[PDB]
Amino acid sequence: DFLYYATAGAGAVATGAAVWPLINQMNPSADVQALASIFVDVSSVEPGVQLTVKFLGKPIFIRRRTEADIELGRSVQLGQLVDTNARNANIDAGAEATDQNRTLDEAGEWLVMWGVCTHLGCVPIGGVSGDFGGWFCPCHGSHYDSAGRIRKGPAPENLPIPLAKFIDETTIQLG
Amino acid sequence: DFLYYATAGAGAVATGAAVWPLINQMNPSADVQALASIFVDVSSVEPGVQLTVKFLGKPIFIRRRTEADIELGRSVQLGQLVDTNARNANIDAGAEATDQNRTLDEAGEWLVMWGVCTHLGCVPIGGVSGDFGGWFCPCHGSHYDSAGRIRKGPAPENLPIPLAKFIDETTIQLG
Amino acid sequence: AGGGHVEDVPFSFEGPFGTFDQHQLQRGLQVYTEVCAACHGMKFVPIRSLSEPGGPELPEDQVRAYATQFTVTDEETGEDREGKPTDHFPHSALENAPDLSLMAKARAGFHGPMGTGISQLFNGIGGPEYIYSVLTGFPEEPPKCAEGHEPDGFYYNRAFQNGSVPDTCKDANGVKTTAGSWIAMPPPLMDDLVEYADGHDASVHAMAEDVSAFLMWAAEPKLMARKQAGFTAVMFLTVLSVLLYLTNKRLWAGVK
Amino acid sequence: AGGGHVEDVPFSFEGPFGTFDQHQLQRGLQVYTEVCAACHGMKFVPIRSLSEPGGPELPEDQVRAYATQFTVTDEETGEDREGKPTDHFPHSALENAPDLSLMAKARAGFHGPMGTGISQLFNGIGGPEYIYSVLTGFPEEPPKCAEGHEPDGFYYNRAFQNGSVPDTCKDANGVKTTAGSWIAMPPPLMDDLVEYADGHDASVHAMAEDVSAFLMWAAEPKLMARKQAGFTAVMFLTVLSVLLYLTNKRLWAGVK
Amino acid sequence: GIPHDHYEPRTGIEKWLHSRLPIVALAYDTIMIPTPRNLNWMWIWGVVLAFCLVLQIVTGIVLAMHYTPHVDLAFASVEHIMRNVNGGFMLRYLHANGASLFFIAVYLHIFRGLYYGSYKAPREVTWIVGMLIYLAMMATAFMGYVLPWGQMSFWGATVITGLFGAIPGIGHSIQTWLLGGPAVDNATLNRFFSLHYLLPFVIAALVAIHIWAFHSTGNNNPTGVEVRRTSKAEAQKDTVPFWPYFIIKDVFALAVVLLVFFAIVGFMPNYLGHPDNYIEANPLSTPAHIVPEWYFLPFYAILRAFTADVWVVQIANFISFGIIDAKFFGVLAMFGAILVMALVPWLDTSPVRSGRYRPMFKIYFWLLAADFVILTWVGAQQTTFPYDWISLIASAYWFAYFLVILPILGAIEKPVAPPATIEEDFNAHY
Amino acid sequence: GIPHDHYEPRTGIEKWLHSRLPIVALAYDTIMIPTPRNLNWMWIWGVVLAFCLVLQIVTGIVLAMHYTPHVDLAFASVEHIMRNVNGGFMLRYLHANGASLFFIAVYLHIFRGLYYGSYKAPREVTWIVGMLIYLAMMATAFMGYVLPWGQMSFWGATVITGLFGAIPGIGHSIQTWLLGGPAVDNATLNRFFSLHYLLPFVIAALVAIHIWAFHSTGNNNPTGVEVRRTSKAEAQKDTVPFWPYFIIKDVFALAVVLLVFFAIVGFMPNYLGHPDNYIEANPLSTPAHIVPEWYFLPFYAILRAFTADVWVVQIANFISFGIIDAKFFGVLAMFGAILVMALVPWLDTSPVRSGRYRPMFKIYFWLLAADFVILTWVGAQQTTFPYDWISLIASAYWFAYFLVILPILGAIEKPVAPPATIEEDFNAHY
Ligand code: HEC
Ligand code: HEM
Ligand code: HEM
Ligand code: HEM
Ligand code: HEM
Ligand SMILES: CO/C=C(/C(=O)OC)c1ccccc1Oc1cc(Oc2ccccc2C#N)ncn1
Ligand SMILES: CO/C=C(/C(=O)OC)c1ccccc1Oc1cc(Oc2ccccc2C#N)ncn1
Ligand SMILES: CCCCCCCCO[C@@H]1O[C@H](CO)[C@@H](O)[C@H](O)[C@H]1O
Ligand SMILES: CCCCCCCCO[C@@H]1O[C@H](CO)[C@@H](O)[C@H](O)[C@H]1O
Ligand code: FES
Ligand code: FES
Ligand SMILES: [Sr+2]
Ligand SMILES: [Sr+2]
Ligand SMILES: [Sr+2]
Repeated sequence: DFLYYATAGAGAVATGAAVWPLINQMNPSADVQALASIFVDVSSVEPGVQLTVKFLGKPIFIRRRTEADIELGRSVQLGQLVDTNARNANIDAGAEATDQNRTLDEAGEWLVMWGVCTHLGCVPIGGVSGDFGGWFCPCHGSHYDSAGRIRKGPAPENLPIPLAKFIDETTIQLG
Repeated sequence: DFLYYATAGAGAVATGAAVWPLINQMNPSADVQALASIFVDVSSVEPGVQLTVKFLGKPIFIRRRTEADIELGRSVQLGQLVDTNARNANIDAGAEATDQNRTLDEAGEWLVMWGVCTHLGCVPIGGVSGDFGGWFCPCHGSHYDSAGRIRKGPAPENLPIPLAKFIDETTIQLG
Repeated sequence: AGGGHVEDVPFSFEGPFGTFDQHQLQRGLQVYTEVCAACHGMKFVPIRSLSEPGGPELPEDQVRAYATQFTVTDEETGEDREGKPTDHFPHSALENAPDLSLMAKARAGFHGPMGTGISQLFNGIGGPEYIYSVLTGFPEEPPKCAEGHEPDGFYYNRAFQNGSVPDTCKDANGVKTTAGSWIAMPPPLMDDLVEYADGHDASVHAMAEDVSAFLMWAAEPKLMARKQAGFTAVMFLTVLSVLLYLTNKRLWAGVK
Repeated sequence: AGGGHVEDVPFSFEGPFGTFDQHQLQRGLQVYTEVCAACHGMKFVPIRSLSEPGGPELPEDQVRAYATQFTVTDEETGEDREGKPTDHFPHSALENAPDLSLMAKARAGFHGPMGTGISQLFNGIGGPEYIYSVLTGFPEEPPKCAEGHEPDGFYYNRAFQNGSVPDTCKDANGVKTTAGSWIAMPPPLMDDLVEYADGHDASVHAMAEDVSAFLMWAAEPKLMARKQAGFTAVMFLTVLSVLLYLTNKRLWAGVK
Repeated sequence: GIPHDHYEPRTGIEKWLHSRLPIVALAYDTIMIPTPRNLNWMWIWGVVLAFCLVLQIVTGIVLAMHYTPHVDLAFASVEHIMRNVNGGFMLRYLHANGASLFFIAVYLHIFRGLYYGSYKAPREVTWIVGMLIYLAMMATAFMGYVLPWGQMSFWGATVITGLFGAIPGIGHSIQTWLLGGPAVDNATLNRFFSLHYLLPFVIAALVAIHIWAFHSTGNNNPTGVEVRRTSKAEAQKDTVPFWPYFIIKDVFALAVVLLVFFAIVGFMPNYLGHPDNYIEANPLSTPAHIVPEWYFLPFYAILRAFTADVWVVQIANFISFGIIDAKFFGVLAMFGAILVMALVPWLDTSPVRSGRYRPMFKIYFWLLAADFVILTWVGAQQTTFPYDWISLIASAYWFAYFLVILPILGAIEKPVAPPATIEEDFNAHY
Repeated sequence: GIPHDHYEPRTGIEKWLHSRLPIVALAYDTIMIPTPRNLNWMWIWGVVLAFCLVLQIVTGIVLAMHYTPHVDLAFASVEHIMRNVNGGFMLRYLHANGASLFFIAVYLHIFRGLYYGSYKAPREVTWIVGMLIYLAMMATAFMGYVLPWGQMSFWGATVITGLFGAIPGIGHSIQTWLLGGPAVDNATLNRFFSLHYLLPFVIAALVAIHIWAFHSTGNNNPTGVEVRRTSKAEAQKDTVPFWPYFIIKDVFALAVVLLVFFAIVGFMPNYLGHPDNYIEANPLSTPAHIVPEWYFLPFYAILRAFTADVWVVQIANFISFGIIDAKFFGVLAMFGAILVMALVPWLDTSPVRSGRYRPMFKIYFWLLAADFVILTWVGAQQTTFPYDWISLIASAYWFAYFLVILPILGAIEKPVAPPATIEEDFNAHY
């Protein structure tokens, strides 16, 4: 009786061994897995200069805020914002939308966020624009402050912040 | 009896009307039909300058021969050539490989021919090269004269001449 | 967003027996080349189709000379060259100017009544009739609610619906009180901005109609061929249906 | 053409239990970056695979810094930038320099005896062993029949077969009397042209072997993974065959 | 199992062939099956669906000879087909409108089966084989719409693939496996194209079992009274052979249907389409209105009708300890509409066959037919008032018909006496 | 038509299912057919061909989810599969070597049928269905080789498409129609990919008729003595049921075959390949040697064996007034090899079934088997001496076997008495 059962089990194992490669082939390719995260060299990024980087098809803004941009960010109160959520994957989801929580370092010098308007996914124009000294969306007229928070327009939420961290003194690991 | 036959005949006509579009779709597209012939503007082609043009995937050489290139062409006798066939689609296939038959005009000033080595289809280097003042194939070492006739190498035949003619004083219609 | 009003233009190509007016497509081609081409492009239209049947039907030499004005990067060499009929029209020179290859099929002019599709059934999609309403839909002054509050760099248009609106013109729940909205395209047409050879009318309305007719042909070159095929399939299937009817009748006559 | 002679190298990856030597692929990578890259490229090899298993297995930071030396045109922006691991190796800098991504599978080293394929059956295709014979196949002087008739800009090689030959070296019916032919590649390897970190031997023979092994991995990164899969399929099918044999015997025992 | 006459080989070529491969016999017994002679015009849609499947495969294969499944080339290859391929503009519109003809046919084919009780025994297997064909059809057309790679192609695929992320726990893995990446991209277009080629062949196999199914039990009729199979002299009174009586009746009706279909393709081929699909795929620009094609609208309405503030949704989220959020509820309700429709043999407890002799059922059926149109209409409307309530009343009645009304009706229905035979009903008309 | 026992529904689910759709009955009667009990190991190749067709379709569909049929992307998408897709390197080699496994199987399947006279009556229809499968296989594999778009892909397609130009008069139109242009280009790659997807499904349909064919007449055996069909008690002595006796025997032999095939794919997957196909398609550089894969070599040798100076070729060009040039003769001779092999039921006039009991035929058969290997070998050789003569003697003997030797042998053969029954031969061996 062992023989007629071992032959069936060995065939079922062989069937399963042949089916699983046919499923796993549809999982993300080795090149898609390699774009899960990227590394940016911010060695030559002075204050005030914006650095746009492609990630998962869409652009990410990496702006080194100046002395004036940080002042307007920390001056806004929590009641003046349309969306009080920070929209950051690093810290908890329940964190408030304070300027100290919208940056990676305690100094609030580096601002990393998705360059994707939450209204319908357009790319806002940077370099100090709009009516709040931040970003302006030309698709429908969404105004953002220097911290990247919605203040006027059809955009419901703030720009999300990806999982970012400084791996060393002059390199940021996005995702 | 006509009705049961007209109904069958009308159905067969409808089937045939539906089948022929399913065949003709595989004929060359409208963009391939437009490349059946091309027009070259030879308004700024001085003697001695070569003009390479793409046609049917392969290149065609259009060199305006100089006073020296035409002299070597008409000096070669018919017995000195390896291939005595002109390989021209305009004139008859039985025409001899004389220098007067390798050009479109009676003056023998314009030489139009396929820039495709008959050995295995490489592109010979132009601009007066080889051991005969013509073209040299770097793939295996096939030497051509100023008239485009094989004189030394694995190439069996001469370079074919396409269907070309002067539509006006400064335009050639290939094909 | 939603669907506003548009001017129903009696285009020649509309209806079952509708066909493009050859001279009209030629005029719109001139208006495209001299006005719209400055910002827009037609990346999908081959230049050689200007001599195709059922269209402008220019001689091939004119299209050959027309194609030379464009600068084209050769797909193989990489160096620029004069354009051939084999090349497509260039991309839009201006970034946010959408391509106009399929604009006459990418926008609907008629909607409603109540999402029931009764209007498009009897009026069509309204693509070429909506483009006419955008060009000729630039009024002199903005609405009253928008005086002194227009967004900088935009212009009011009656037909355009997918544009921003100032807060002064929105209602209590975000909906706009204006017919249209603010479009980023400046008014491109001016009276007699183009000089036609035969002295045809070149008013803004006449040019917007002709260029709309041309833009229809750019989206569908094979409009006239399709309607001949549609008419022919109806004739074959009408006869075959009538013969199959009588055959079904006589065949069931030996039962009923 | 045909198939000449080649040096049979005892590569480690050959045989059923063959695996790439990790240190050797690192040396061949150094020889590629410092010699072959000047003319050749690997348009199909991703740079990130230098840290993939079954290969050189470098740390990702070295590969990240290695990729920066290449200049790459961004697929989206169009402006040049420093290369990432996500990018492939550059194209061949020299036009007529063939790409080396798949060279170790695009050339056969062993043929015959009489077009019967018995040699390749026991010796393999001979790709990485043929490259070794081309690099080390540049003699001091040409053959005797070719003295004073070399084509300018070409160099004689013992292993290379698909090159031109002067008429002085051909027989009565076009066949060449030389072992190889004239290749457009100058002799790229010179003694001690590369200084390895661990002071390994850098002779012309040692470099040609290491770069050949590297070029095999470039054509098939998944060589080691395949042989484990091949070994595994043999184990399942060998056991299942033995069980199916005895099952067929007992099942047919009630007939015979 | 109706008494007919076997096939007899006649000529010499037929005797030579029947003794090796009786394919001429299988063609005779199949094309000479006794069919009831009282069939009305609602029995034509099987042949129209048969024509549709051939049309989609033929034009489908042709369009694949010129289409390139790649994001950089897909949209252009389709305009290459429209502009340059000989008659390619007609072949697309035949393939595009052909899906609408293919999908309007099943709904008349299906609502035929719902009225006349063709799903009730012994015809359960024909229904289940039918339902599987219905699933392969929708999955096929869905993946086909991705191939032009316009705005609706990209964003339609982005919404529907996101619904699989809403499954508890395993939802993210199934979405990643489907998409082949974090979002709809080229790997999605590349695999969707292959499966768009495959499933029509799978559908072709199911139609063979579908046709083997109703040939085994016999065709239903408007009365619901089965054919008499006690004597050949009786069956001949209830039935006529398929060939030539119903072959010509179906081929006639097909000619009339195509006379309309070609007029659509010939004069309004874009009426049933979305203009946004002539806009290239833009991942950084959501359209103003993401509308599926009309044949998917009623399932789109059921999805969006169950928002997070619906009372039934809030009850489920509380009971399930947060597992069933508002989105996953809409997913179950969207596919649940199919399941209750598949289980309708085991939910209709009435022993009466046709709905012609069920007075109370006849009311609820025609409300279902109207309810289907309403679901198809609100699917294109916004989530604002009053459309949020119209879809909620409409989505409710869909499940009430199958899960509540039909089981209850079997107990309280007061039917009407059907005819004694099909012969009675056929002679009552003539 | 062998006496067996009908299927009886056993459990309750089986009676519920058999009275609606007898699919469990068609599965029982099929898998319990009386098969002769003297079948040797040459009756396994039918099942090996069945496994191969599934392998090529399964791995075929997977590879299509990652391949791009475009000249600029085809070669790269295949190396994308090799380098990045999970297990894509194994799936390609399974698809590539699988075609070789698929083609070595038919030749053993076929040369089995030539020896044992399985082509002679009543099995003519099984043969013709077999031959059509053979054409779809070759047309399928040819178009599949174009898809990587290497050197051999491009130039192999350039030679074969040129043979259609050699047809008198209409040759240029068929070549233009095939290529979709003046030469092999992207339109050729685009349509060949579509038909490469289609024909494997068409092959699957032909295998259904193929299996319906020999089930009608019954399986041949090494003796050629048909099963006795006068009583159930007699058939049981000549035969055993398919399940489990020959299922386990064939599945056993399949495991041994795959044990070899996976070792090839696992350790020498490129032995059966051309290295030039790892070189991108170069229209401006012809390879030194354009070699088809091994399973096409014998037809390639017959093509090149008929040069313009062959005496038979010169006679044809003279008789036909120049219509049949040297090129068109090679085309006819290349496809003519298939035709004479298809007509072998009507060219073998011997009334004896198996070749086991035909002494003089047994010599000419094994010379054909050697002749097939020689044609496969010279197909890769040059046209120079002596290979021009070796292929010409080999091409000559191929037609002599079917057109001359086999008809003549039917009259002059002196056969040997076969056994009285299958029972005698089965006990004669053991
Ligand atoms: C730059 C000076 C322009 C010229 C001249 C013309 N167009 Fe244009 N157009 C331009 C922009 C920047 C935009 C985008 C507007 C926006 O708000 O996004 C457009 C848009 C259009 C459209 C699309 C309208 C829509 O509903 O999306 C159309 C149909 C259009 N433009 C037509 C058009 C024609 C016919 C022109 C020549 C007569 C023309 N435009 C000129 C920029 C510019
Ligand atoms: C391409 C798809 C289909 C084809 C080709 C097809 C074909 C047919 C045909 C030819 C018939 C014979 C009688 C008739 O014409 O009505 C039939 C009957 C039937 N079909 Fe379909 N059909 C398809 C889809 C479906 C679907 C989606 C369903 C249900 C979900 C279904 C359920 C039925 C039922 C219940 C019957 C009645 C059978 C009987 O009366 O015995 N079919 N079909
Ligand atoms: C059998 C049922 C089928 C259905 C319901 C169906 C449905 C669809 C739909 C809705 C589209 C979108 C058309 C558009 O809007 O442009 C499409 C496109 C397409 N289909 Fe199919 N299809 C079927 C069969 C096939 C088959 C068998 C093939 C095999 C090659 C195929 C190949 C294609 C291709 C290449 C496209 C893109 C080109 C185009 O859109 O015209 N289809 N299909
Ligand atoms: C996909 C390809 C094929 C498959 C799957 C297939 C399948 C089969 C199977 C399973 C059998 C019965 C078992 C056996 O004979 O080993 C069989 C028998 C046979 N096949 Fe095929 N076959 C194929 C191709 C062919 C070809 C190419 C030919 C001839 C040119 C052919 C002619 C025959 C013959 C003559 C028989 C014997 C019939 C009998 O004994 O009654 N088959 N085939
Ligand atoms: C009778 C069945 C089949 C045969 C004989 C066959 C044969 C072949 C062969 C010999 C190749 C060349 C392999 C290479 O050069 O790497 C190939 C390539 C290919 N085939 Fe098939 N094939 C079959 C079924 C299928 C099916 C059903 C599909 C699609 C669903 C398919 C898709 C492909 C693709 C995408 C390629 C190119 C990628 C590759 O070369 O691996 N094949 N085929
Ligand atoms: C690729 O998206 C295609 C769409 C389409 O309608 O194709 C014809 C589509 C477009 C926009 C939005 C969604 C779209 O897809 C779909 C698909 C769909 O399929 C189903 C049908 C019944 C039940 C469940 C589903 C799902 N999912 N139901 C609704 N919309
Ligand atoms: C795309 O070319 C594919 C080839 C191949 O062998 O694929 C497996 C091929 C390659 C190089 C040269 C020719 C090639 O194709 C073929 C195809 C072929 O098919 C036939 C088989 C029998 C009879 C006639 C033909 C033809 N034609 N017979 C010989 N060579
Ligand atoms: C519902 C089926 C009616 C038969 C088809 C007639 C459709 C005619 O419809 C007309 O077609 C014209 C052709 O371009 C369009 O221009 C018009 O806008 C549309 O109204
Ligand atoms: C005919 C059955 C063959 C069984 C498998 C034999 C495998 C030995 O074959 C060898 O495999 C080595 C694996 O690296 C390769 O290096 C050699 O090139 C190959 O010839
Ligand atoms: S898309 Fe950014 S505001 Fe409308
Ligand atoms: S290819 Fe031109 S000479 Fe060899
Ligand atoms: Sr109008
Ligand atoms: Sr070795
Ligand atoms: Sr509430």
